[PDB]
Amino acid sequence: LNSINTNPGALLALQNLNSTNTELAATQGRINTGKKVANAKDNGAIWSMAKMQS
Amino acid sequence: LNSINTNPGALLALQNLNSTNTELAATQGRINTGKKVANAKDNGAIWSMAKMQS
Amino acid sequence: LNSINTNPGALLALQNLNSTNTELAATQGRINTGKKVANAKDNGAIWSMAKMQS
Amino acid sequence: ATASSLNSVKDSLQRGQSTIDVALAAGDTITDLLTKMKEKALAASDTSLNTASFNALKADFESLRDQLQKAATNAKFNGVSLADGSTTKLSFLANEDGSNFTVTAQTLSLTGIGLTATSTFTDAATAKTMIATITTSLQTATNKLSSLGTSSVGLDTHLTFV
Amino acid sequence: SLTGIGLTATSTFTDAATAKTMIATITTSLQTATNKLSSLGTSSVGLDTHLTFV
Amino acid sequence: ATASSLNSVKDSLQRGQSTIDVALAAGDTITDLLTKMKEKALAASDTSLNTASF
Amino acid sequence: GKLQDSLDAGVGNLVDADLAKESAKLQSLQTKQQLGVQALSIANQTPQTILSLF
Amino acid sequence: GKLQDSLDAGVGNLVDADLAKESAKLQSLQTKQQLGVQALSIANQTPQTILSLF
Repeated sequence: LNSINTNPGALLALQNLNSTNTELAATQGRINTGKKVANAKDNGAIWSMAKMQS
Repeated sequence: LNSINTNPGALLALQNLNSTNTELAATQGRINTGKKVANAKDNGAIWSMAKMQS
Repeated sequence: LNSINTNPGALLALQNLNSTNTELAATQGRINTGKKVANAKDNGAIWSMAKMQS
Repeated sequence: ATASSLNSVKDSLQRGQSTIDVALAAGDTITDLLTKMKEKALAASDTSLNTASFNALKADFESLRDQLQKAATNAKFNGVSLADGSTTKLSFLANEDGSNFTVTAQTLSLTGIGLTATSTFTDAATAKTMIATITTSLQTATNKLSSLGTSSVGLDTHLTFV
Repeated sequence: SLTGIGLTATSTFTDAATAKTMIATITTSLQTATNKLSSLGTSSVGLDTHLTFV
Repeated sequence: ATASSLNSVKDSLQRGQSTIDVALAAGDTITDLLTKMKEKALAASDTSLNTASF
Repeated sequence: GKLQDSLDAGVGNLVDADLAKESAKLQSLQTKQQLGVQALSIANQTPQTILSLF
Repeated sequence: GKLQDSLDAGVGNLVDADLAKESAKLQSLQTKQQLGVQALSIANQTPQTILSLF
């Protein structure tokens, strides 16, 4: 409530900021590679289908 | 009214300050999440609506 | 007059800002569509009469 | 003594808010995995796929199912949990005389959302049925997280009242 | 490794009659390799999700 | 309380606007398909056509 | 595609914050927090004057 | 030749993302991380108000 050793609200704000940062990182990768599923991590079956089709 | 052991008015000011603190915390969380229904703790029904439609 | 809880002027400016935003959105729609009656929402009498003449 | 005893009630209420926060933190992952499994079943339902793409979607579906079971079993806060179904209910302090603040557990394990540990589709018709199966499971999961969030809100309001 | 995808270090074709079978052999090897890579990517995504939850 | 109740009203009006929007987004397809069907029936109204084109 | 765009617009209308209102609410809530802190600092001093009586 | 063209087009439809949507998603995510950093910087300061009480 009134804590000096810890501030939970700042931690929640950090979780929100980290989520926005991961979203912007995925957007940067999607922009620069030109692909929504550039690698197997993005989606396994879809990437395997794209690779076998290629 | 006269008192060294306790002062009710300081307790009332503390309650109002804690209410203002909870208000500012919910507000900054609404700003940094980009949403007014960030989770089920905000309101469960509308959030289940948003999650199902999403 | 002075109050920390409510300032009417911010609300009024926000309403004028929403109004200019809505007019700007309608203008961008008229530009990207190239038509003054892009859809039934814009103007139904001209819309239906034009769809039938076309 | 009646005033001094309320610190334990406050501690129990905020401990309950913490455990429901852990349950919601796991339920986010459970919902995302349910959405991915719904997309996998809905993609496998198409007949146009060859056997290889169908087997790949089946493998990702089983993998996300196991990940959902792991995220469900990992959701606990100092040995107690509202998501794994280990106990029907938790009773938090609310008064000087110790009357409970009930917070019924809402199971989020695969068996608690209707899926089995070995649930999977084997052909396009089974995948088409699995679309509705995963949809109903996602619906009951969102209802359970909403009930947990309402209970956490009641915990917070009762903490302010205490 | 070659042994794990059904190939061997001695794998080759002595004539076109064997190259026609090597076609399907390399196809099956590519299939199992893409499947194993998709499984590795799914495992990495699961590790990232459990990392965020932790 | 009457002011706080209005958020549900605004949410319902937004949901109704979204429903009307999806309805018109379909209705454009119904109108274009109806135009194609009128063109097809009008082309088939000719007596000069052979059985195959009809 | 229009369906998915409409569902995204609807979920956003259900969730997206009135951020322009949130800026004013933030600017007011920080002032209210500072006023509450100063009011508590004044409330703490009220019973301390008793020592002046002795 | 036509079959290889259709196969590359199908691979593109299966893996390539549309870009115009990320063209706005990028700027929105930049504004969103900026608002999140501002909200976190505001959240860091709330505990420190207690020093004024002492």
